[PDB]
Amino acid sequence: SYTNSFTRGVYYPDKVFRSSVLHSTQDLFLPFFSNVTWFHAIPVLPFNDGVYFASTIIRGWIFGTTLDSKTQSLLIVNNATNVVIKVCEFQFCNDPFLDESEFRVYFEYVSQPFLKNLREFVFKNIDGYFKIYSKHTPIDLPQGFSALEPLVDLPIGINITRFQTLLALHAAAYYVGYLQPRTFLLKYNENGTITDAVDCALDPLSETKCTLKSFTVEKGIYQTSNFRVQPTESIVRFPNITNLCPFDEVFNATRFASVYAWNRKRISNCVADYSVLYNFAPFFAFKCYGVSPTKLNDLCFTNVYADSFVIRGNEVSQIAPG
Amino acid sequence: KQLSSKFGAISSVLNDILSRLDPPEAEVQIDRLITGRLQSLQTYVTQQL
Amino acid sequence: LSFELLHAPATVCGPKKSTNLVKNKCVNFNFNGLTGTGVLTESNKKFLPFQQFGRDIADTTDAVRDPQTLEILDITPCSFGGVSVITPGTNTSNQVAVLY
Amino acid sequence: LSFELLHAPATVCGPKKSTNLVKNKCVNFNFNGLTGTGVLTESNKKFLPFQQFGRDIADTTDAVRDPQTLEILDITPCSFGGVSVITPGTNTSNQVAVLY
Amino acid sequence: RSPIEDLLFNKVTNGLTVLPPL
Repeated sequence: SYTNSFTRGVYYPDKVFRSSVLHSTQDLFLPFFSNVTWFHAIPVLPFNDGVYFASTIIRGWIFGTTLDSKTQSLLIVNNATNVVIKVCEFQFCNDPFLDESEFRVYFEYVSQPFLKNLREFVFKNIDGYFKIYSKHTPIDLPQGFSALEPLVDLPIGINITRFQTLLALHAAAYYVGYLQPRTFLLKYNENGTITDAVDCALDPLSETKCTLKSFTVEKGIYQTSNFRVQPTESIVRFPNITNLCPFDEVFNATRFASVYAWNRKRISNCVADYSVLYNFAPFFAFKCYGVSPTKLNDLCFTNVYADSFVIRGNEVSQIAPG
Repeated sequence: KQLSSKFGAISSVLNDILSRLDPPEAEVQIDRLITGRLQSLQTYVTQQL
Repeated sequence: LSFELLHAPATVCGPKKSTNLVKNKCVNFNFNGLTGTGVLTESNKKFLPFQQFGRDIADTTDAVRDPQTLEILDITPCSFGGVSVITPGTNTSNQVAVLY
Repeated sequence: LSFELLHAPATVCGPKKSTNLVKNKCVNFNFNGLTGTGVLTESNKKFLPFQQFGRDIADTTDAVRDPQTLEILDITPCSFGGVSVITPGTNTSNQVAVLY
Repeated sequence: RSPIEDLLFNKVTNGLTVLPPL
């Protein structure tokens, strides 16, 4: 079952305040007019960006990377008294559920509970942090616009890969949305509240509003962006040559030369194989100028020059441009 | 014709630079190329105006 | 390891799998480390049997001889331009016109 | 004492000192890492509990809320402006007038 | 001021310093 989200999913990007001005931010925001995975189960969802949650009873959130004791994982349990946030290498069941005095699932942080109204929760994971956004708006999603006030931050530092939600045992339904990186345009009110927003990659009226930084636009002609057609595939073509360039001869040798009479080996008309460099010996410094010492398998060029000599330890840094 | 100028960088072809060099160094190389081409564009805009 | 990127036929680099050509569906490509964005097609240009790649006025790439089979290929950027929105006033209507 | 760096976001920071309040006099203040120069005046604005500091059209700091007390403080820079001299010819007189 | 010029005037609405006109 699928359900389209009309206009919800707007949260404050930072703690900065603005009054009756228009500001444009580039963060992981929820695009308008997009389907969300509405569920009526009584599974598990992979995560890339956005654990945007909305439901109308339910409690509990499970995070982590592999949901085992091998790595760290996050646990959230809410009840009528407080909220516990415990991070450890805690083992999780495949379909855990609560009862409300026993734990049937098998640093701390205690704050206020997060409690017909509509509970909307937006989660984010960037810069090694964990931002929580929540707003309870009383009332299919209702027709209206409201902001998502932020909450306290939980510094963890681990990655998050796949999450799972709990069930309440006394059953309910909830919305799950995903975020994409794009640019929005928020309008702060005179008191510092978000009352309206317009997109920038939607219907080109919204793109004109994005590029003009205004809501009301007069008639005329406006240039917003380019019309560069996005590529559909990648085409790479290389010559039918496979000769395995003599890099073993310039590395695995008994004696190369001295430093006053260094040799000059010329290697050409073959294809390089730079994966054998790390398989020979651990490197000392391996700093590089001009070229990446990681992306040496995509560019192509000609007429290398290889010179070999020996340096007495402390003057390797002298082997450098100038 | 200002596109073929190296602007003191490694090479004029931008895609080869971006496919040859790690971002850290590529940061200063792209910085040099942007400031050179931006100076050229500013001169062109001033002359056109 | 001394490298150079002079305007010369390129020889030495790492292995990547070749991909079949496309026509009239413009993508981003790469040949002899001369990667870029554009579509390829057969060309009427004739090459003397010592040249590998051609050029044009803007000192860019126009023709590449693929060493797979000794034939002539064309390098051309595909359809591009600026997009403009032909719209009335905000408190008049909502539908807009898109001009390329 | 063993230290590990370049592996986790920094959270064990050293102690930071604090100073006394100032009013109606521009100083080189520093509020929770936000530095600047300006006076400290009583503000008539109203904030939200998650807001730290305000801003304006000109992308400059205008209102700063101290963490010690819930009341907010406005920021207005020092009285700056050009200085001009009003003088007659040196062959005629010698006196000058100062214009701000 | 004349009514026409008054109506026209009413219709028409760091480190940076703007000097006042003479």
